Amino acid sequence: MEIAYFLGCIMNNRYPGIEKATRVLFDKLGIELKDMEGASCCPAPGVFGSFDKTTWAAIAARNITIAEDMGADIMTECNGCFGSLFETNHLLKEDEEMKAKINEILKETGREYKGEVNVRHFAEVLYNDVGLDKLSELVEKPLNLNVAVHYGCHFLKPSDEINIDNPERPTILDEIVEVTGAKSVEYKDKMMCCGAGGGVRSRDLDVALDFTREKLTNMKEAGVDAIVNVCPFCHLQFDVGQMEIKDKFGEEFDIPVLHLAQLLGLAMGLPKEDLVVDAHQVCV
Amino acid sequence: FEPKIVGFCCNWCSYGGADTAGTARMQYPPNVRIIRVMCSGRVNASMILKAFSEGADGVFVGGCHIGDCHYDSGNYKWKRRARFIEDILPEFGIDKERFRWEWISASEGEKFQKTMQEFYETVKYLGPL
Amino acid sequence: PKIGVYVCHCGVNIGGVVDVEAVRDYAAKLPNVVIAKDYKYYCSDPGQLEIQKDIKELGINRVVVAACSPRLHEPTFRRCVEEAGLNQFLFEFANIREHDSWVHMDNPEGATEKAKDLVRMAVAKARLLEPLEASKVSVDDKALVIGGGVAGIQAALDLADMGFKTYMVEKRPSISGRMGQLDKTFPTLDCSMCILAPKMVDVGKHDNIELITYAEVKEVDGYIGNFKVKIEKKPRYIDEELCTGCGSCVEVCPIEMPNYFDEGIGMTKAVYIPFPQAVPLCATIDKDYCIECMLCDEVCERGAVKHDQEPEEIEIEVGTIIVATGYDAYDPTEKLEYGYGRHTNVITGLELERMINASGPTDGKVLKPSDGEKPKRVAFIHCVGSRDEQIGKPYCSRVCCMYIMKNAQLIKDKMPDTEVTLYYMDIRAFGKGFEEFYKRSQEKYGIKFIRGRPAEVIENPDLTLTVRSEDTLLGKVTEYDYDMVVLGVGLVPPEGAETLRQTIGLSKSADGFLMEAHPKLRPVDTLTDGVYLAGVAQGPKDIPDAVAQASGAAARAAIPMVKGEVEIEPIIAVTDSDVCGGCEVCIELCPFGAISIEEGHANVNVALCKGCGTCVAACPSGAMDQQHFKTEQIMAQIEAALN
Amino acid sequence: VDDKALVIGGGVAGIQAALDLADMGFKTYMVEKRPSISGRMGQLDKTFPTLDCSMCILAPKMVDVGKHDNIELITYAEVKEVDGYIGNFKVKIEKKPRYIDEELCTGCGSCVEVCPIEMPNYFDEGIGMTKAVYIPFPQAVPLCATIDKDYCIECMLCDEVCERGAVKHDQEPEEIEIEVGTIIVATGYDAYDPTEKLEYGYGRHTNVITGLELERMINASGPTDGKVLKPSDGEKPKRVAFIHCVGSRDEQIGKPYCSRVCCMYIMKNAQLIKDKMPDTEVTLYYMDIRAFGKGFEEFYKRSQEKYGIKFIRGRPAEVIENPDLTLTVRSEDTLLGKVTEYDYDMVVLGVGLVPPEGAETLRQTIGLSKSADGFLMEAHPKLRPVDTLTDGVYLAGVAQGPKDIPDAVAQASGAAARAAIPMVKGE
Amino acid sequence: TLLQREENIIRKGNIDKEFSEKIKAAGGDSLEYCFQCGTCTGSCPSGRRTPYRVRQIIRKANVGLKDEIISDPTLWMCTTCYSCQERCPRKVKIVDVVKLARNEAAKAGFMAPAHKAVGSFVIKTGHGVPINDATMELRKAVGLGELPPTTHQFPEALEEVQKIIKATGFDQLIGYNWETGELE
Ligand SMILES: Cc1cc2nc3c(=O)[nH]c(=O)nc-3n(C[C@H](O)[C@H](O)[C@H](O)COP(=O)(O)OP(=O)(O)OC[C@H]3O[C@@H](n4cnc5c(N)ncnc54)[C@H](O)[C@@H]3O)c2cc1C
Ligand SMILES: Cc1cc2nc3c(=O)[nH]c(=O)nc-3n(C[C@H](O)[C@H](O)[C@H](O)COP(=O)(O)OP(=O)(O)OC[C@H]3O[C@@H](n4cnc5c(N)ncnc54)[C@H](O)[C@@H]3O)c2cc1C
Ligand code: SF4
Ligand code: SF4
Ligand code: SF4
Ligand code: SF4
Ligand code: SF4
Ligand code: SF4
Ligand code: SF4
Ligand code: SF4
Ligand code: SF4
Ligand code: SF4
Ligand code: SF4
Ligand code: FES
Repeated sequence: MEIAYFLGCIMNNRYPGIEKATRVLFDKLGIELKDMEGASCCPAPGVFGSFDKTTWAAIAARNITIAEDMGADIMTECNGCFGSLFETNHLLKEDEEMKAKINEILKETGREYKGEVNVRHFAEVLYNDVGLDKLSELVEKPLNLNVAVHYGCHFLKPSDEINIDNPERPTILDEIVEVTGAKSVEYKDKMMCCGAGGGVRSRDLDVALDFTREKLTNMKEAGVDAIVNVCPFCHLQFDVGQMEIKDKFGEEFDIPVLHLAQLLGLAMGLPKEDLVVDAHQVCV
Repeated sequence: FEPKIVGFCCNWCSYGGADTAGTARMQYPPNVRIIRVMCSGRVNASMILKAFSEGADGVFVGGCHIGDCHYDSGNYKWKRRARFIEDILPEFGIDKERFRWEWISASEGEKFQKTMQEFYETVKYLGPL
Repeated sequence: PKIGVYVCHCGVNIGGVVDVEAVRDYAAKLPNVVIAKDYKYYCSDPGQLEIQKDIKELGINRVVVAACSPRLHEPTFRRCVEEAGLNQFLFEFANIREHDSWVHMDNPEGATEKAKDLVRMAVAKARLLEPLEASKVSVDDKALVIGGGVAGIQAALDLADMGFKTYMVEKRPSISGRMGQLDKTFPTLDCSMCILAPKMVDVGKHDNIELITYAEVKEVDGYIGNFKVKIEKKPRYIDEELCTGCGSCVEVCPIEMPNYFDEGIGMTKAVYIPFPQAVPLCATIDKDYCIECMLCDEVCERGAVKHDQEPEEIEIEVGTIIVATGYDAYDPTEKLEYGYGRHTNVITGLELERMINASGPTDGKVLKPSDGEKPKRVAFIHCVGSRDEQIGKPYCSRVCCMYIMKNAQLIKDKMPDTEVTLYYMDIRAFGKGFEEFYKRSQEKYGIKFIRGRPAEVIENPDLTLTVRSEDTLLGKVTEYDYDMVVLGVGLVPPEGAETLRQTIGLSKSADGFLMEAHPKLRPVDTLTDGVYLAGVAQGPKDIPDAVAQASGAAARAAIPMVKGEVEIEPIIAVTDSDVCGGCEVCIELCPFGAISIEEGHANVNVALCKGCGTCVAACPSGAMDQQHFKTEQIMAQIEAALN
Repeated sequence: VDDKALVIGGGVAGIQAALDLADMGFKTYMVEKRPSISGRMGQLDKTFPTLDCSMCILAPKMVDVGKHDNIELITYAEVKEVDGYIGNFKVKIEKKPRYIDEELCTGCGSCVEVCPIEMPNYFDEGIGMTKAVYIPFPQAVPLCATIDKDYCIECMLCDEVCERGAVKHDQEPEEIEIEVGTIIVATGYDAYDPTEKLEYGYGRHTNVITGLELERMINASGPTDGKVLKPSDGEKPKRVAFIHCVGSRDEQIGKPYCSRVCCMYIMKNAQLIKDKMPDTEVTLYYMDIRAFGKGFEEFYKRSQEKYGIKFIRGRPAEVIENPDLTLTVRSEDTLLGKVTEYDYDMVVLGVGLVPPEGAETLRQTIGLSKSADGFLMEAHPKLRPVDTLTDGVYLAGVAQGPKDIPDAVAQASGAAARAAIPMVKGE
Repeated sequence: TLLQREENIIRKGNIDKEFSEKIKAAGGDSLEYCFQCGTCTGSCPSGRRTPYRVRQIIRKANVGLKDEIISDPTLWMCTTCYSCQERCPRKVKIVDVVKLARNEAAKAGFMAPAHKAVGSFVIKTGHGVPINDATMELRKAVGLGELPPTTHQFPEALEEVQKIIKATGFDQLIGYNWETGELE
């Protein structure tokens, strides 16, 4: 199997360990990751979708046309990038005049959007294409960890279009986490936003940090050992906002932040160097 | 060019659909002429061929939705007859786009209006037979 | 053929678009027409008098009316002609209002030409019409009532008091329906059982009522006055004729199973009596839980225990049917954000009704499911399972507001110190005394109303519940703690509704309930003749509305049974034996098997034939022909439509 | 027990009850105070939630009543005395003088065309005119003319133009005595008069109308030929406001009950205005939207989604007439939490339902008790909705309380059954 | 003084019907059919720590209070978490309405400096979060290239992105100055 590999911005520019773990895991699983040469920001929905819909859609359409020229479906392991690309794909597929406008914009770049590929999430690919049995067969050593799973808002919502899992009480990420031996611990307001989406992190950092602080308080009384996410935008929010909260209000949350790929690599016995925990501001 | 169109509609759903379109005041071209039958199963190829031979430029048949026939299964028989009629008509220079058959429920006035308008446009574009 | 043509102005509904002078003038000049007249309102009494006078004077033997759709007024003009001596089937209808005038307003000239063509087609058909005598069939003076709730009980008692022998089929072991489960009723707060039990006893004692409980209707065949009904009586494993309802078998039984009457919060034995006021007061054994220990067999003194009982098949012949199957309560398990079935102290309105009743499982004490202790804070949530497109329930359940307020008032009455809060979108206190009841909920009992549809219910570690909801009138989010949360679940069609609907052959409305013949003027009739609706079977409503509907259904079903005869339409196939070759390609095309072969010729049974015309269309040689829809008539109409 | 019944009121409820009783084989009298039967249903243009034509479905029933062998129709008459008991009621009725012979009049209308005196038409609810001799509406049953002597000048032109000799200026009131076994009261309702709501300015502001007046105006056969026009200048309003709960749920006027139908017909009339005039802006001021009946919530959603009718949750504080005769509604938007002063070309008051004129006299004549809301009281609020504690007397329709057409029809059929039971038993 | 003659009353002067029609035509059609139940606001996580009220935004959009919406800071408190849209009993596309209102606000000049900085980063490098030296060395240590195969590595891809930005008008919206490569 071959699938186009979209990196985004945060994973490849602040936390390359997630990218390394994903590459190693997908090489082990027998899936070829094809690089989307010349890809750019998806662009992050929070700012670009809020400022100008046409520009956001055009940039996302160019990103999609890269994968269309390679023949493959796009795989992304970021909730924000998945949301942006997936939303642009269904809009253009089910909207001919918008498609014509986007193609008129794209003509100057020597590209044309054809609506020929699908946008897929890393977790969804792991759950469906691979299955839990194959993932279990690859676990070299079970983990002894209590983890708080952060689904992120844009993994499963809007659920009418995505149709991956129930957005109120999902279980997909919990199952993928638990095949590793880690225990997915329930905590209050588990499905709450991290506060980074919609451009809020850069508009009002205090509000986003309040989101993150409420989530961290709930996770801490749940008595968890780590946070598992499938969004580099949530990953960065948690990791950097823990220290920001430490400096601002002095509250000391010392919960490591791990991407699902990093947790799978830990359960698969990958080298400690490949996880690149040095990029994390919260020590793992 | 104003095409001549003849319509056959079952008493229970398609005729009811036309009545619903009328009550809602849904306008459509006046070329069609509706003939009432109790069931679409009453319609056979002889009526369609007679209509085309007498000067009709289009023939419409309306029936209950499959599974909704008042008389249980007449519309199935009509559907078979209609497929055979579409087979037969082109052999004598009559385009099968001049013969339309649809399932219209008694409450589907808007669908009936759209069907009438689109069929009129098609038949007019085809021109005189 | 002397054809008289009557073009209706309908005020300005045809006249305004179509020239009822130019159209009458053409009709007078068309071959075989001996009169052409126009009247403002022909369906009215003066118009029918004009038609009758014309028939009597000019000797018209064919009547053509250019008026609205035949589906509206064909029977009207048919009985008009007869009172003036003509046969009913000599009359023709031209549709120039729904088909011509209301759909071609922007083309008056095209509208008039279409009206001329349609009247020409109508006269062409009328030329070849012939008299057909319609056959009368007797109407059985018996009624079946399906469902033993308040509506069904009312319908059965009304029919039996009017003298008709009535059957009442009830799937539960006892009658009462949902009204027997209620403690009190709004807006009066009177005891529901105290007023329902006498009616149940009346049903159980009536000479004209045959009560068949623990039974279901399996098959329905036939038509109005002539319904054949196959009913399946499930085995009680208790002899109804012998059992006295003492309850010793219940006392000795070792097995415990849920009591359906208590709605999942009450227990009884494998042998049980649903409630003390059951009618018939008889025991029932649920074999899913019976271990065949024979203790009930040994303790019974009447010898009423029958562990070898079998299901029984009953066949009845009735003239009318009244469906009164009621409803089920919405199951809010799918509303995950409210946590029903997951949070311990979240209950439904019907469960609260069972819990507040003195005869309920808790002896009338409102107690928390978690600890057996009275809640100090209670929240009610309105519109659960209703007015929600996220679950495909876009309708109002019409009673949840009032019974929510009633149960809040009852909780305040029993436990005055309790705090009660209601979360509502609209307060629909529309009925008689309902607005006063709504005001009394605040003035007298001090119930708190928050206009806000709750976003979430969160269970805290101590098992209390935080309702997170906006107060839209304060315009602010609130998170309030409560010891108990009650979901105001709506009403849905009962389990097995589709099976019975298909068995009878009825249609359903958009909300899933059974559809009435006309929303405004025939609320209790259906389009199936001889079948009527009563109560929540037709849609959610309160007890007085259901009782009124039951009485109306009784009247409507009594009308034809008093008449004793119905007319059969004669639009049936007829075989020309001299032309028929006995090819038999027509028999299988009749879904009712009306066609057989006698003496090598096709023969149609009038009773079985319904008049679809499929066989006639199938016959190549034309031996088969439908009355009133002959091939020559339709061919003439086709010819006139284009010439 | 006598096998004859008396139905008082010729509305949809009374028509249904009389037809049901007649079809069951009982000889029935119908008494109607107006010259023709139909009630308020005959005045409506369409009906919610289907927007079907009211008259198109009511007229066949009126004709059936008028030509039934088991029904004796006595219009323009009033019940004067009721004596006796169940099965043994002696009823004295007075047929008011039409001054037109019912047996001779064909309702051609020539006398109307020739009459020189203009007078208000009761069927048009104070916004339509007719002559001193009039037929209330074309579908009237009986189709017969009536002369109102409060306006007649005795010019005799009607006598000259009448070919049937049906004009009778010397007619006198007639006394009728009937013996019946059961009585069904179906006297309906009157629309609440909002003149006393001084802040809304009905009767003072030119462009303030009621819902029933709007029904007559929008009716294609109404005084304006179905056109919604400003009373001030006869032009179409570009902005229309609707006010809910006028005369209802208001303790300041002693009306603490819900009228149960004003929400639905307000939404229906807004939809009809939008259908006729798609460019009109329609706003509704409501407290609760009571869309409880079958298909009513969907009707409300359709009002918002398909027609773009605006809903403001707020009971208006005042209606102010501007110098140019436009109307400013001053009301809080409680969901915005702010006071709004919006301008409109027409304001329609969603008036409620009250017992009809002369209700107390008939109630005392029969001897019935009334409920707290002022309507007639039933024997049991739950299990006997159409019975009264007086044996042999039954209630049907809005006589028992506000409700819509299907509820009244069901009540009428149930009352027919309940009255038939004693007559079937015979003792 | 508490006196304020304009902020405490709504008249036709505060209403812009063209704004409502524009939002509805651009994909906010559903806001026409809000019944103001308040489920959205109760579900909103930013609603209980900021003055942001989503239901009131929907109501103002329906009414046509353009100035009250586009100039509102709280409009930017929505994280687009979609909870309200998931729970709306009328199926209103709440997030689409919020984004259309934000687009109008940006066109009106209500843009945060940090959002403009993100846009300028995308213009300059093609990435909302461009790479830094520390991440470059981290990548080289783990065998990833020094630069990811994005607009960082391929100048022609950056040129295509900048052409898209120029064609869509984004440069003008954020006030990006090509000559000096700054914001004005
Ligand atoms: C919690 C709650 C509180 C309420 N409180 C009040 C109140 O205070 N006042 C009030 O006026 N109304 C109240 N109502 C409404 C009231 O319950 C209904 O209006 C009334 O029960 C309807 O009666 P019914 O006979 O139409 O239906 P039901 O009461 O449901 O009776 C239907 C009967 O049909 C039977 N049946 C179903 N299917 C079949 C079948 N296939 N074959 C045979 N029999 C069948 C059922 O078992 C049952 O015996 C309340 C409702 C609820 C849910
Ligand atoms: C503006 C408006 C719009 C409405 N729209 C709808 C709608 O769209 N759909 C719907 O279902 N319902 C609608 N309704 C409600 C509907 O009008 C009533 O449900 C219905 O008219 C009740 O019929 P009724 O026969 O009980 O009473 P009425 O219609 O009032 O008829 C009563 C009859 O009794 C007569 N009468 C009165 N007193 C006496 C007396 N002393 N002696 C003899 N006769 C007497 C009256 O003159 C009249 O003929 C609407 C109501 C209003 C006000
Ligand atoms: S016959 Fe039909 S068209 Fe003529 S007045 Fe009656 S309803 Fe109207
Ligand atoms: S089965 Fe026997 S012991 Fe049991 S209730 Fe009936 S009579 Fe009593
Ligand atoms: S035989 Fe069955 S019902 Fe009887 S006592 Fe034993 S378990 Fe109970
Ligand atoms: S009656 Fe009240 S609680 Fe029940 S569905 Fe209607 S609005 Fe909701
Ligand atoms: S199809 Fe015609 S010829 Fe053949 S058996 Fe039937 S009636 Fe006779
Ligand atoms: S007309 Fe229809 S029902 Fe009648 S015999 Fe033929 S196929 Fe049967
Ligand atoms: S009174 Fe004479 S003129 Fe007047 S409507 Fe009657 S018949 Fe015609
Ligand atoms: S006599 Fe009276 S009713 Fe007749 S025309 Fe003169 S004023 Fe009119
Ligand atoms: S039905 Fe609606 S408008 Fe009429 S009184 Fe009740 S709440 Fe007010
Ligand atoms: S949940 Fe939907 S209907 Fe309710 S206030 Fe929010 S947008 Fe409006
Ligand atoms: S999408 Fe915006 S308005 Fe909706 S819940 Fe999330 S933050 Fe609140
Ligand atoms: S009745 Fe319409 S298809 Fe059979």
